[PDB]
Amino acid sequence: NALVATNRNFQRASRILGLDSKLEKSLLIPYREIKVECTIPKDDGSLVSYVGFRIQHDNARGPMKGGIRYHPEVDPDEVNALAQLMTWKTAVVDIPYGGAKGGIGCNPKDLSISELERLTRVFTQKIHDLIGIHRDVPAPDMGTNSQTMAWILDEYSKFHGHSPAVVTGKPIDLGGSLGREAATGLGVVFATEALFAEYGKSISDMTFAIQGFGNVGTWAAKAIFERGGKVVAVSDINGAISNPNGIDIAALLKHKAGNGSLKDFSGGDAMNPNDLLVHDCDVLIPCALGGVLNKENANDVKAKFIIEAANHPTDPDADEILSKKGVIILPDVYANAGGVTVSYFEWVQNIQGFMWDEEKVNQELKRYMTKAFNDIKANCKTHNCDLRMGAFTLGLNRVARATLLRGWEA
Amino acid sequence: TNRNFQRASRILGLDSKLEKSLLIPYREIKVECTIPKDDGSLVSYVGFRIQHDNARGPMKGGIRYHPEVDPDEVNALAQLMTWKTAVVDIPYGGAKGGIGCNPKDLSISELERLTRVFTQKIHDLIGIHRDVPAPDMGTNSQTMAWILDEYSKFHGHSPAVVTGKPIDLGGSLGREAATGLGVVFATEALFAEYGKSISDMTFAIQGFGNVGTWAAKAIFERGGKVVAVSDINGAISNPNGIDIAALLKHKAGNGSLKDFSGGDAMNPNDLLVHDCDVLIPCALGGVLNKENANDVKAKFIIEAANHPTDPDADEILSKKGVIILPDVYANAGGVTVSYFEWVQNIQGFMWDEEKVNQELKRYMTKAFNDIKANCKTHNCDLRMGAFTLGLNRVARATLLRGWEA
Amino acid sequence: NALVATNRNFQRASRILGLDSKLEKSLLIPYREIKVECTIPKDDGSLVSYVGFRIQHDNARGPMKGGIRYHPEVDPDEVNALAQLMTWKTAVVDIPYGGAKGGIGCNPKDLSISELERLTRVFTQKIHDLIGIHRDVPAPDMGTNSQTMAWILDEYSKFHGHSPAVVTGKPIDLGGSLGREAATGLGVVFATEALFAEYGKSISDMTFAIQGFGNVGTWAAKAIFERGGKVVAVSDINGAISNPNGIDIAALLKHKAGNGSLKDFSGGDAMNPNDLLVHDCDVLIPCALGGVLNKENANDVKAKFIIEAANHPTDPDADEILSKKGVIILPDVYANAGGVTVSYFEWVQNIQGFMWDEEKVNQELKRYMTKAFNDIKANCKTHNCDLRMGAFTLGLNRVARATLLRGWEA
Amino acid sequence: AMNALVATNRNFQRASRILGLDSKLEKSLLIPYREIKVECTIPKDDGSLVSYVGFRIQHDNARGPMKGGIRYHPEVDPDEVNALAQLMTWKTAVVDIPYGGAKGGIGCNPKDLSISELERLTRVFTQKIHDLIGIHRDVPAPDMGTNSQTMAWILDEYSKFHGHSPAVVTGKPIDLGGSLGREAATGLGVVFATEALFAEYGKSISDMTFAIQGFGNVGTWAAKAIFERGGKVVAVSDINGAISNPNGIDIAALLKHKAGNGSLKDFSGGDAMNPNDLLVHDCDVLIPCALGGVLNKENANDVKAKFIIEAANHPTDPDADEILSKKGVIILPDVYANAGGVTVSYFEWVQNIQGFMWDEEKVNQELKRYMTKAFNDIKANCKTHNCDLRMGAFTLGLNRVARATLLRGWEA
Ligand SMILES: NC(=O)c1ccc[n+]([C@@H]2O[C@H](COP(=O)([O-])OP(=O)(O)OC[C@H]3O[C@@H](n4cnc5c(N)ncnc54)[C@H](O)[C@@H]3O)[C@@H](O)[C@H]2O)c1
Ligand SMILES: NC(=O)c1ccc[n+]([C@@H]2O[C@H](COP(=O)([O-])OP(=O)(O)OC[C@H]3O[C@@H](n4cnc5c(N)ncnc54)[C@H](O)[C@@H]3O)[C@@H](O)[C@H]2O)c1
Ligand SMILES: NC(=O)c1ccc[n+]([C@@H]2O[C@H](COP(=O)([O-])OP(=O)(O)OC[C@H]3O[C@@H](n4cnc5c(N)ncnc54)[C@H](O)[C@@H]3O)[C@@H](O)[C@H]2O)c1
Ligand SMILES: NC(=O)c1ccc[n+]([C@@H]2O[C@H](COP(=O)([O-])OP(=O)(O)OC[C@H]3O[C@@H](n4cnc5c(N)ncnc54)[C@H](O)[C@@H]3O)[C@@H](O)[C@H]2O)c1
Ligand SMILES: O=C(O)c1cccc(C(=O)O)n1
Ligand code: NA
Ligand code: NA
Ligand code: NA
Ligand code: NA
Ligand code: NA
Ligand code: NA
Repeated sequence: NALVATNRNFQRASRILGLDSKLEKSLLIPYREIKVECTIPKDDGSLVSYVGFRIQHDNARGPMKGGIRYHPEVDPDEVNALAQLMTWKTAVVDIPYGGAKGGIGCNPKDLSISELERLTRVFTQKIHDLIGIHRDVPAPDMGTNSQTMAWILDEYSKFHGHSPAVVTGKPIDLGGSLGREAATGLGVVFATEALFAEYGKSISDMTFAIQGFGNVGTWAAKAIFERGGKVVAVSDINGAISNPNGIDIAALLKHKAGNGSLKDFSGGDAMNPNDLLVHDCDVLIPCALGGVLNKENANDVKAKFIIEAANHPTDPDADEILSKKGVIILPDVYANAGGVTVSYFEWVQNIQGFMWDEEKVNQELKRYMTKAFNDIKANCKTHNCDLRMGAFTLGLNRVARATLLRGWEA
Repeated sequence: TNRNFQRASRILGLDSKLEKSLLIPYREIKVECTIPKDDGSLVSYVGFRIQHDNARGPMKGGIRYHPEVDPDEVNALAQLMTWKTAVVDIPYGGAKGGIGCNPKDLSISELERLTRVFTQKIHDLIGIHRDVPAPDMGTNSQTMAWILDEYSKFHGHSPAVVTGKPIDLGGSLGREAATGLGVVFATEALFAEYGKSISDMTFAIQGFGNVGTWAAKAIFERGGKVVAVSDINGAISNPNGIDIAALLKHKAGNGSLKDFSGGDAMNPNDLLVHDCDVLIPCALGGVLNKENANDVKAKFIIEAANHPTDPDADEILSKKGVIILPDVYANAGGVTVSYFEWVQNIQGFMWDEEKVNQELKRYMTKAFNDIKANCKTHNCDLRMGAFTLGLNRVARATLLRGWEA
Repeated sequence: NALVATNRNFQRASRILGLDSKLEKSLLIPYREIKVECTIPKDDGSLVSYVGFRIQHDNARGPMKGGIRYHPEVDPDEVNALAQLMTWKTAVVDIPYGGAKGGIGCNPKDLSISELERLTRVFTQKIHDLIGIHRDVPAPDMGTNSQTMAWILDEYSKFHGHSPAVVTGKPIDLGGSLGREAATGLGVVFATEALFAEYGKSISDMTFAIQGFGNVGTWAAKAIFERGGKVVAVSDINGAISNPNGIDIAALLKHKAGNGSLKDFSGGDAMNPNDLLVHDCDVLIPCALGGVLNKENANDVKAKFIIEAANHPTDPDADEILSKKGVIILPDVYANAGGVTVSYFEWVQNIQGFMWDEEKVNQELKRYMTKAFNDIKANCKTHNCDLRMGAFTLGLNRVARATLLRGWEA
Repeated sequence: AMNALVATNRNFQRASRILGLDSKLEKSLLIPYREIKVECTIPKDDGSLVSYVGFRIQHDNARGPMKGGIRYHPEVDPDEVNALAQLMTWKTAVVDIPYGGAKGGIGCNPKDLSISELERLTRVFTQKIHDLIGIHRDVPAPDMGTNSQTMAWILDEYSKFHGHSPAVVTGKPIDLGGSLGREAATGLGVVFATEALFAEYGKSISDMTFAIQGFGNVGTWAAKAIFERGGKVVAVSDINGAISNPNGIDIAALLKHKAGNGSLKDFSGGDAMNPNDLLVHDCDVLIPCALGGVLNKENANDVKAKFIIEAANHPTDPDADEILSKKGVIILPDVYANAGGVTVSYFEWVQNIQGFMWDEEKVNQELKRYMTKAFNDIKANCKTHNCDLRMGAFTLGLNRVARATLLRGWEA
């Protein structure tokens, strides 16, 4: 479905732009695909052999960027589609990168921490010439973390010198940026703020229902709460909580960190999490799974705004139903781009040799998200299209323009 | 097919974990190759390189410009080059690459631009001591000149980066004849073990192209009797020996084989089953199948073509009494002389053709001796002696390099 | 000494932290030691041969950094201690460097300016592949100066292109930073302000005695005076002056620029310099020699605060005595760090391709000095220790953390 | 014993005075081009950390890329590595191969480390010096405590940083571009050099009895080559014990015993002897093949051999030289007699650079050619300066380095 949704959005946007068929063919072909043998000794000395890989989709706008997944199931169509989508997404928010996606076909549950280190270092040895601060910047993904990136940094720097900017998502001690925890949820709020200004409204005039309460939902709920927004309902995997007068989100957060489930929180009524998406509210924010809005519940959605924080929460069936009802849907490719934008800031700070304080990180995040919204809005006017297509046409057109300007002669 | 590797793996008793590593390629690469056509419209192709193993040296192998690309065939071919270089003890591993395109669709200016863009996209992955490409289906010495010229912009003047070059740009002498002459060097060595010489024998030769012409020529000069030669149009037969010098002369005059008066035209389907001591398939593979294997008058088959001998015949032959010099060794004269080209280039100083053929004879002779010894150690036929030898050298090189990071 | 002080502080700090002994062993082994032949023709054509050297102690937190000494008496134990100290010091103030120290065993008085240039250039030819903008960044030291740095820059750049960030201490015209002359004395005053903020106090109306009146003391006294502080005593090697109402420091500096003697200044009374450290004041700032506070005068100190600007002005006996008297000692490794901090800023400005104005240098210096004090203070609470151990444990732990995150597999 | 660098510098001073070298040129030639000490920290097999310091001393490169081995031995320290690196500079000039001198090592006991720990240590050391070595820069090789397997690991790790580079190290396995003849080269060169010396007396290896200290790469192949030429090897020692037979030890049987993990003291074809008595054994020829400084003022007067062939580097210190000279003992110096190894290393490097290997007949033919030329040059130098063999070789090599240094010049 990453392939499904990305191909649907690409093909719609290509038709709106009237992209030349042969240019389109080139844009769908990855710059480079790499597979390398990664063999290490286990702690007891016996050999294990894996295949590492990196799909480098496009670099017309700058170095490639994307996660390293340590996971046993590798679908090449999915890896390829997510690298492509990162190319479009970086273009939507105007950060100077293209897309890439990589990983190792392994199960890290079966590897000791020393084996995981050796594996990471060997993988880095096999691809050091194909990545680089100005070439391809890896990041964490499923099965990898900031410790993984520290090992890439350390091994890479043997081949090319000290190079903090070669990976993002590093530990603070090795050049990681401040503000990364909050970046995605705070970015969702920044985007929502720019959207509501088009109506001369602000966060404080609105009620909100939030599906999911993890990294994205907690910080979004917090940033909404601090700006006057009333969060009337919140769900997660195990329950849901409701209050028409707004939930005290600071109290809810502290009830969470104390290991208290949503349903048995005092400042609200327990509700059925299956009712959250059709809950009475102005604004619905899916922050959990994709595919949650479809033909079966779209007609019962009450919000007038849907802020797509999760990946692909709205099926096309529901997209069309919801637009007809006049529902305004801020698309995922834009709305959840706070995380990737701050990872750009990490790279900048490393390149600059000089880290930013958190206030500057968040001022630049606000500036980037607001400008992207204005650019999306201007594209909707140009093409008389919805926000989702305003975004994809914006990102696709920037990649096409950069590609056409670079040209093709040898 | 993995049959030969699997057979040899079990003779050697290769460790399962080592075997798994040896089958995973070092690196597989695919790159976009987009060029403007002569009319400025774009065309996009995918170039690729499978770099199987470099335990024993830089990788080596052809670049195919051909539309049908099957990744499993490309991988098998890169792997076979790793074993084959090890059989004749030249310091390379195996690779194979290409561009999925039909060169007949492209002008020569378009093919040059495509070759140069491909080189631009892989220049950091190849190199004199990393991976050395060569011609293959759809490419030739002009293709290699373009790669050399473009690669040298990135890394300086680097003649050794490709083989099969034009002579004017560092190509070696002796390349035409290398494979067919190497076939005759290999069989001279084989027959030595039984106290016989080329002159002592009669030869039937299937095919009369780059391999067949040179093989028959070199046999004729060593006193062998060539009594039957096949090709596509016709065939000729003379049971006391064809005058090859004249048979070639007659080919230079667009002359067909049947029209050769120095013998009697025969049915080309009646060559593999012609009466002779030695049969040398030099045209197609899969010519010796189960049914037609019984109808074989020769006691020696020198495998010049690739896989001329179906695996059915391998069982039979041995029963019928036939000694099979296997293709992986017997036709390796061509790859051996491509190593010599590389050597001459990095030495900055070309050899004369006498030296090329001296070294070719030395390399083929030692490889046969190394193969025969292995056969005694493991007590196997010539095909497995060779495959065990090549696999074992790659395994040994890999084990000596080690596994720690 | 400077070797025994560093050893004693490293040792005490390592035991507060509980550093594993194998980790400690690694940390005290330098990354790399270099000795190179440096042979030049003298102006008359005859040869002279010297040994140049560079100890590169640690790079877990970033490129190495440190001075180049042209001096005949080379003690390897001292050079090594000074490289290690720089590793701890840069960590105390969160600058992204490790420590190094180098030099040439020569006497610059014996050498003409053209001989010194050729020697500098040959030394650069012999070590250029071992240093670098992201590898090891030299600086002036005893027997060298900004002109020496210009020659290193010029010769290095023949091998690597224009590389202004490869050395600090450069001439302004070749990328040197503004603000370097005031940096250490101003940094002392920023550090003092951060300390007194913890008591709800500002410098104004507090009284200061200052031992030494050179680069550090003059700028410290000026920065104090401009902030309303009362500088009631100043001494140097030739005399001392006092005024209980506060010396007009502007006038005193004007007097000293006319080569006037401290004891002769008209806006005060001559005093015996031996009575400075025991003068009646709120704040004592040793800005001259080390070891000036020992067991046989520590009991007669009357200040409540000591701001260590000189290297090791307080021996361990005095430390002991003054703690038991209730005296608060801001330690040298932190308090005089403004000079090393501004040399970091020079490197930043060079990397960024754009020099800062002086207001910006001083704003970032105040930010770095304040944040470092806040981190030290917090460390004192964590480990229940004094400011000196709070600073050393802070720097040593940052190096250890970075080393452990980087890991040990090859 | 005497400090190895004090000893070697004394020999350097004496040779400089024979040559009348300019004082400022002498001072420059003494000082090494580059000395490097690096931290080498690895996890052990159980995961715990151990830290060593590694050394690469690059003494002089006027005559070409620098050259010398890597020693893994507990006594490796800066003085020992500096002494060895300087001797490499003189020795490469003696045989006139286009190299300068370097040496490296790690203070460790390989006996105490597993094979995977030795591979990790070797790989980390290579990570720490890869930027200092190179085909045309500095070319290592195996010394005490290392072998061709160690070199394979250096080759493999180095090639990650600079691409496949067979000629970056010599002493490689044959499977990875090593030269036929290299493993046997130092022992065979010792025999070529000894035959040249004994011929000046009309004598042959078969006229002599031999005692050998050390039974590693040098001692084994030296014993084998002597044995195959009819020499009577009457005593052999190593670190664990020693064996003696006045009628001559069957060296082929001793090597088979060694191959089977047997100890010298247990070999049935001889009598166990105290290794501490090897150097004063009654023999015609003493060949030290182990550590340096082992002939000193404390035992030199008790040497009974009439010839000493220095297969080890710097086994005889200057005090012992004087004592032995007054006893009428002739010493074939390390800088000539043991140069077969670095000479065949040169051939290995040449073969790698040429991408085309030689057969063993050619290797050994060129080795004998180089050793013959050098002995004749040494003889001439002894006559010119009326000096002993050590100074004949030392001044030969020192003079060649000086000439090359003067040609290259001093401006920046
Ligand atoms: N594309 C991007 O760059 C990007 C960035 C960040 C997050 N996201 C998307 O945001 C979503 C959440 O990410 P996250 O980091 O917050 O995850 P997380 O794991 O931190 O939190 C997920 C939350 O969703 C809840 N949840 C899971 N299944 C649920 C269900 N069926 N009903 C209700 N609640 C459910 C969990 O209990 C938890 O509260 C995902 O779609 C993720 O892919 C996208
Ligand atoms: N593995 C290697 O490195 C290697 C090297 C060189 C050649 N070869 C093999 O050698 C064989 C021939 O190569 P070549 O260079 O001589 O080819 P070529 O194209 O120069 O000539 C091939 C000849 O085969 C003959 N021929 C073709 N179809 C025939 C048919 N149906 N019946 C009888 N004869 C027929 C004709 O004489 C034709 O000219 C092929 O199998 C090739 O793969 C292998
Ligand atoms: N570690 C660092 O990064 C760093 C940075 C700068 C300075 N420092 C320390 O600060 C000290 C002072 O530095 P500076 O640059 O101002 O030196 P400076 O040479 O500019 O001035 C030294 C001053 O001390 C006075 N003085 C010397 N001996 C004296 C004595 N016995 N009694 C009284 N006054 C005496 C001199 O007359 C002069 O006023 C340095 O020596 C060093 O200890 C440390
Ligand atoms: N390997 C070469 O090519 C080469 C070349 C020229 C010179 N050398 C010199 O030869 C000497 C030996 O080198 P190697 O390669 O044979 O080393 P190795 O590690 O292969 O063997 C050294 C031998 O010395 C023995 N030994 C160690 N300490 C001893 C002691 N105290 N008493 C007696 N025996 C002892 C060991 O047990 C072993 O038998 C060294 O001086 C070395 O520098 C080596
Ligand atoms: O091949 C070499 O470089 C080498 C190796 C070990 C010792 C020596 C030596 O001491 O000459 N030279
Ligand atoms: Na593309
Ligand atoms: Na283990
Ligand atoms: Na493999
Ligand atoms: Na260290
Ligand atoms: Na002059
Ligand atoms: Na020197």
